[PDB]
Amino acid sequence: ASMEDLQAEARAFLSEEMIAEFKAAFDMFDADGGGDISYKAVGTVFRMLGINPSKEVLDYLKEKIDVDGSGTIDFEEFLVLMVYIMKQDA
Repeated sequence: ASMEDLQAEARAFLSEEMIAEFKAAFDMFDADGGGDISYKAVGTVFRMLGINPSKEVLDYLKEKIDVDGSGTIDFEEFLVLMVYIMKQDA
């Protein structure tokens, strides 16, 4: 599904500790320093946390989030992306 479907469900698909875990990588990559990181930054969050996305997801996330984003990607979108991976991954 698209971000529109995944946005609310994402936080429910994962456990609270997963959300808290991912927040660590988001916090360091916060480019605006407020709730917003770079689009490629979230893609890198995967690597640093041992998550391996498909080659298409890397570019996918950037453009999909860019439509709703304002030059950056929100914490929600960053969280949603993880979930999108967890679905395709294994």
